[PDB]
Amino acid sequence: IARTFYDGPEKNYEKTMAILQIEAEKAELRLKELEVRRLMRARGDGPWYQYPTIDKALIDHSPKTTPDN
Amino acid sequence: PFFDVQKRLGLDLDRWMTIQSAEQPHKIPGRCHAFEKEWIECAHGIGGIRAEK
Amino acid sequence: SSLLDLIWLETILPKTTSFIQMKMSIMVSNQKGLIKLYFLSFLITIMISMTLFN
Amino acid sequence: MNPIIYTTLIMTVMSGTMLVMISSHWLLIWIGFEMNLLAMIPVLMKNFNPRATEAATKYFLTQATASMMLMMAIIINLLYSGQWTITKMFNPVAMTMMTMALAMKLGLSPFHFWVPEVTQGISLQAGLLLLTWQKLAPLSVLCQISQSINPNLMLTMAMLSILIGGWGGLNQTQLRKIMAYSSIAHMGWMTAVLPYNTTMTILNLLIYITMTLAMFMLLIHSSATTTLSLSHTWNKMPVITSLMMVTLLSMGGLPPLSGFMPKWMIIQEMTKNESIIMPTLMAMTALLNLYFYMRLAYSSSLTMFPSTNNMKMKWQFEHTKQMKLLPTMIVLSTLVLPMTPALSSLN
Amino acid sequence: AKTLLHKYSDIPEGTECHRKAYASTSIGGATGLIVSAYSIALKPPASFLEGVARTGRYTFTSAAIGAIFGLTSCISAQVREKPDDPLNYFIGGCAGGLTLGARTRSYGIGAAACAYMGLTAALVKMGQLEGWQVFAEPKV
Amino acid sequence: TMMSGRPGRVPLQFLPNEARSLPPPKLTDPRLVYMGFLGYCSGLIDNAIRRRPVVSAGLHRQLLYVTSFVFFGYYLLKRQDYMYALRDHDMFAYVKSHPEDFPEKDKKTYGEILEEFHPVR
Amino acid sequence: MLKIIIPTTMLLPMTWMSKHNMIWINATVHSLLISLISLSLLNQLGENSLNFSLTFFSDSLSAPLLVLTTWLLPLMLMASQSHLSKETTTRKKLYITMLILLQLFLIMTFTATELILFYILFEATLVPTLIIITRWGNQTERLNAGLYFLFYTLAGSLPLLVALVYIQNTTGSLNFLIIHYWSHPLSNSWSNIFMWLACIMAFMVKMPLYGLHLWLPKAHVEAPIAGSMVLAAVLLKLGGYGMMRITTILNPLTNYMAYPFLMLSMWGMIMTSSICLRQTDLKSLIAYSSVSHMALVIVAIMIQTPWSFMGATALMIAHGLTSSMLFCLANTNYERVHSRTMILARGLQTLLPLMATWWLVASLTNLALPPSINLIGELFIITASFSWSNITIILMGMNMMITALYSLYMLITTQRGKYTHHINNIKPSFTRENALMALHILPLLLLTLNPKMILGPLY
Amino acid sequence: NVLQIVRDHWVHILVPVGFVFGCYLDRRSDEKLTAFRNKSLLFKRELRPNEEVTWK
Amino acid sequence: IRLQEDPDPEDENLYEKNPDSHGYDKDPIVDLWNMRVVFFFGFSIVLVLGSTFVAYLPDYRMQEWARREAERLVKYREANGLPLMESNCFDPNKIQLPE
Ligand SMILES: CCCCCCCCCCCCCCCCCC(=O)OC[C@H](COP(=O)([O-])OCC(O)COP(=O)([O-])OC[C@@H](COC(=O)CCCCCCCCCCCCCCCCC)OC(=O)CCCCCCCCCCCCCCCCC)OC(=O)CCCCCCCCCCCCCCCCC
Ligand SMILES: CCCCCCCCCCCCCCCCC[C@@H](O)O[C@H](CO[C@H](O)CCCCCCCCCCCCCCC)COP(=O)(O)OCC[N+](C)(C)C
Repeated sequence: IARTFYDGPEKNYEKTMAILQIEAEKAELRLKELEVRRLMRARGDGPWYQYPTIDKALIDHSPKTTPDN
Repeated sequence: PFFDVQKRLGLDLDRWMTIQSAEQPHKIPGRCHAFEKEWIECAHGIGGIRAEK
Repeated sequence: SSLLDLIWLETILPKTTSFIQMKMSIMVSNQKGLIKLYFLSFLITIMISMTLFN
Repeated sequence: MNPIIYTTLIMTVMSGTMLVMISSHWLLIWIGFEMNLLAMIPVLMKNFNPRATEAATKYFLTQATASMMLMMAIIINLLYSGQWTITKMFNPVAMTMMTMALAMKLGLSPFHFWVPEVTQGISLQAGLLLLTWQKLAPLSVLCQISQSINPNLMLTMAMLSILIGGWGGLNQTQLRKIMAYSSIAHMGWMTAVLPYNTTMTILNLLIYITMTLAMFMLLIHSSATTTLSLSHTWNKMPVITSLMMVTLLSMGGLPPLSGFMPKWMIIQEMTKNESIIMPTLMAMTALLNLYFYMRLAYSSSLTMFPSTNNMKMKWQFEHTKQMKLLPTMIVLSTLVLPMTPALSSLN
Repeated sequence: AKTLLHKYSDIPEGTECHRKAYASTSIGGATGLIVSAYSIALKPPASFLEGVARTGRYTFTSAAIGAIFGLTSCISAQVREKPDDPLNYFIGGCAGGLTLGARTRSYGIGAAACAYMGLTAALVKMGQLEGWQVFAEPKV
Repeated sequence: TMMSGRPGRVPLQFLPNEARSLPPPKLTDPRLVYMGFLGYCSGLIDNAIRRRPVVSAGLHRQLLYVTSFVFFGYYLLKRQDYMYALRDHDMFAYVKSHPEDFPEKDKKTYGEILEEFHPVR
Repeated sequence: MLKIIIPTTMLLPMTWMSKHNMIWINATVHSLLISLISLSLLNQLGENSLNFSLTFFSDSLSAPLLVLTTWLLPLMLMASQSHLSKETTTRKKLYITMLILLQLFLIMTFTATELILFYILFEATLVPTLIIITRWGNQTERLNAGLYFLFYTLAGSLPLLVALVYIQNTTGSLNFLIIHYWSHPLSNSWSNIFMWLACIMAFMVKMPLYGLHLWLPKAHVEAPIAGSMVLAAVLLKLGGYGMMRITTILNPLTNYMAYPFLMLSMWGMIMTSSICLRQTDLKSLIAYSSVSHMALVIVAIMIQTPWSFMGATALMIAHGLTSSMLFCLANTNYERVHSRTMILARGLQTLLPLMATWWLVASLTNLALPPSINLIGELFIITASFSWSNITIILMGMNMMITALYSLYMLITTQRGKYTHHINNIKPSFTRENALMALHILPLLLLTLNPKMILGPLY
Repeated sequence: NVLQIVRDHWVHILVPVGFVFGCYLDRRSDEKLTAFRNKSLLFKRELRPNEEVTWK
Repeated sequence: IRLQEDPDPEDENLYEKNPDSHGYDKDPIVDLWNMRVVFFFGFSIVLVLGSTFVAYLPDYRMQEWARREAERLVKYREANGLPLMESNCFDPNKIQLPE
């Protein structure tokens, strides 16, 4: 029965090790992503939560009717 | 929500009217043209949060 | 069987909740469809939002 | 109404909504709202009768008041900032006015009565278009101006919408009023998630639109506008009743159907922001919506109501008009839970 | 409403029971006034006197519930010398529920209100102690 | 809005040029197979509603259903993968550029860590 | 796990593409084959679980439940083919499809490695069950029974969803292996109390706990025979499996929060046995006996010792088999006389001898008769409860006495005495019914022969 | 005739081929978790002269 | 009457048409083959083969392995005068208590 239907314990042992590594790395990444999202939303110094401001290319710098702008 | 067709196609449909420091007829200046220009040039490219801070 | 299972375990959790939901449903849905009434409601809501929310 | 006039009015409604969704100017957004309402009134009054006229009158009054408040908010914002671009609003008073105006346009409580009234008043096609598109536009404006939304006011109106939709749908027997209260509850859920994740707002909008389209098209196929009229559909075309049953189960948020995905994602997102009481209350309150969905399912597919004698002639005859994208809407509203991570594509 | 809640919270938990009762009465009266305004708007009275009577009834019911809640909770905490204990808020909530039942002349309403209001007030106290927030500020 | 307004974002672009550097989804992707299954279910429901033989009728129509679903699913999967890769890129960049906000911590063994013991009795 | 999952998703098209008269034969044959295939999961390790992939894993707790589900499907098919003779081909295929979907969801539930996927699947199990009950129930009360069942389960389970997403946000993962290895103590706080409450209350409603159990008589009495079989045998075991899984992260708060649930379980075990003593409906008697047994299982899980968990697992398996057999016997009686009243049909021993033998064996297994696995589980739970405290022995003895009393009361009422004179349509027992009883009873005795297969990971 | 038997009894291969496909997919899933194969401290060893991997 | 309703049909007996009925199907051949497949597969295949398979399942729980290891440890510890059961699971030298 063991020869025909089942494998050795090394396969299950090492597959379990690989699964544990993957899941632990995923948990670490999730926590780090939450921290990054919090910091980015609080500070606005990253690529996230960059709400639009007014483009400065719309400003007309040509001389006006009045000298003092 | 906001499909920026104007930015994508290079069209200008209301950006000419959005602000008072833009191109005005006969180069008539706004009341606060200098202040709006200064604020816009300060806040350009840094986002809303940093612009307000 | 009767006093606990068929009466009070039914009265506490499932029956009272269903009765409350039915009463609230009747209260919400019992409207005469009058624009004067619910526009007065709109005015009250606007005043409350303006004053009590800051 | 001439078919050319009807299609040009539909094109004008869509043009108003698209103008709202593409404009960067508050005046142009208001223009889009006005054009949408102007072309939408005759669509409501297409099949002329006193009920349709009254529904159109109530809709016009509500939308006109909302537009007046919206333009007042725009002007007040301009006064304190001199800005016409749609961004974070610079005045809290103007932001409150804009929030109330957009909530009134959407139908969020306590601005909801017109939704069941008009939906009952107008036909099935008009109700479908109304719900879907007229929720599509103001939600776009709110998503654009989300970062200045007052969380207290938005969440208050959202929770009120959820509760009121649940209770009203509990009481109603008319299918159009049931759909209207369902719309109120779903709008409540969406605006509840709005101040945190506009992506989740859009996801809930898409799933709600798919389910609503499927349900309305099934009702049009069966030509049933009441519970008892729908109770006769099992004796003519039993497939439509089964599809309606699974769609109703999905709309109630039962796993593993498509309706569970928006609730699940919204609860997760609100939990990420240290909100527990609000997600728990919202999850518990939806059981009212599930109850009246289940009551509707009992009458139509899970039981056999008595029928009549001319149903034999109805058997002899066959449905002519073909609904467009009905199978796609039925599949998308029940079997897209495994495809949840596409919300990143939606981002 | 925020000012009234701030006054009530600024009054210390186990002391100044008369001031606690007054603040809770004010909060209850404001709630009753709002409820009466919505009731008059949605279900119009048959006459001005009937409308005033309905407003007075609702406002007095709410104010009595608030006064009983505040008195019971503050006095219980004071005599037990255990501030920051949800049991005091539970007792106050059940007292308010019993007051509502007496006002509405219904033993069943009184019992259900005692249970639900006691649980709600205990949860409010637990939230105050633990930092729970209903309208949480956006983050993450 | 987290990734709306990201620098360098071209509006109305389903798939930018920088997405070409990511591995495209395989044609035997389980998600693509599920999209094809959704298309097949849509075809079966269409036959059922139109009262044709559900499994036999409209083979061309069912094939078009499956093909359209697979096509849109492939492009949707490409966009989803691009967005998740972009999220990871931004997160790693922020973590690297804010070391004082993300500091390394000394790793202690459980022989040094003291954990309270709670007997089950 | 795919070697078992895919054959069910292939049972579906086989059912829908088979001929009109061959659906039952094909479904039964291939369900038995799938059960035989799933028998290979019992070869478990002494150190850890069988981690097939990132999504599915099997343990000494999951394996017997999966084997029980796969074995239960063909018996449900036999009973359904008994009571659905005049149905149309499409509706027969729809009923078989509901059973197949339920089995698939149960398999994926028992093998799910994450708590959120487990939640999704164990909530997905509600839809086929609700459809089956409210569609193929015989009486009017099926609608109310379905409403009660659905709303009890969902009002229990929604706070569990909120707690699960909160735990994922706090700890980074809902994977069971990670949460077991990275578990930290739960401090005595209101927030932790309410998290514990959310999880435990969801699974208690699923159990059901005493005071949260009316939906169980409602649904079990009014569901069709296959629905009654699946509700008692497997669907009640989702709560116990979940409690044995979640309690990893709920310590040491389980020492202090378990008192009300232990008191409810013990006293309601006594009360439901007493209710069984005075039931005028046979299905209701079986349902309340199920409630008492699951209350004992709750006591075991709450006291939470290695001796209690083994007893809990053994009692769950034994109760599943015994309750399924009792429901089948009562359903045969109902199909005879078209009424569920216990005192309507009497003298059934002199009218149907071998069915009287099946009733006797089922009743002897229902009460803890040594060396049956029912008694093994009950005795392990009683010993663990004795170590917990020394008046639990008083409560357990009272419960055992009442259990024997009502079991033998049911046996004597239905089988002994003199037959009802005017009931003259009791045809001889069918080969199908006899085979159903034999397939219910023989595996229980073989499990008695080999008991370490159902004692769980704590063995 | 023979055609009718195949026309009717062709559904009896669906479950067996599903079992075969499930075994194949189980092998495919297992072959993606080979990152610690012959790397655990407990089962690490030197390969035999005529083998490439410890398990599959 | 309030409806045009069918009368409740009489109960159908399978033994009337087919005296040697197994209770599976109305059709005699289908019923016989249903009985045959149920009995063969269930009883023979599942019961007998699964029971012997479970009986001869390999000792993957390492019960006998643990017993042999225990025998070796007991022999070694009683030969050298060491305690049969060690006082601590881990090494106190490798454990570092707080001050
Ligand atoms: C196959 C498993 C599917 C599992 C779920 C997957 C997702 C859904 C499937 C997609 C949609 C399928 C079509 C739906 C309509 C079907 C209509 C019908 O009669 O169908 C019979 C039709 C044959 O009959 P026909 O001669 O064409 O026409 C007879 C009339 O239709 C006769 O019509 P009638 O006039 O007698 O109609 C009356 C009947 C009408 O009833 C129906 O039409 C029932 C079906 C429609 C209801 C909704 C279906 C699901 C839609 C999505 C919603 C979520 C689904 C998942 C839910 C999970 C939680 C429950 O109504 C009633 O009996 C009322 C009482 C029952 C109501 C309460 C129960 C409702 C249950 C709702 C949920 C059902 C879920 C499973 C559905 C499976 C359907 C086949 O057979 C099929 O459609 C079988 C399915 C397709 C098989 C393809 C096989 C291909 C070759 C083998 C491939 C092997 C694998 C490939 C790999 C390589 C291997 C080597
Ligand atoms: C140079 C010559 C070649 C040019 C090539 C063309 C370049 C692209 C052209 C795109 C089409 C032209 C414009 C037509 C409208 C554009 C629509 C789309 O392309 O835009 C994208 C939008 O893409 C869609 O959002 C993704 C559609 C995803 C559909 C599924 C949603 C996920 C549902 C979850 C469950 C899935 C179930 C399975 C579904 C079948 C991003 O545009 P963006 O300006 O940034 O949007 C702003 C609003 N935001 C920021 C809030 C988003």
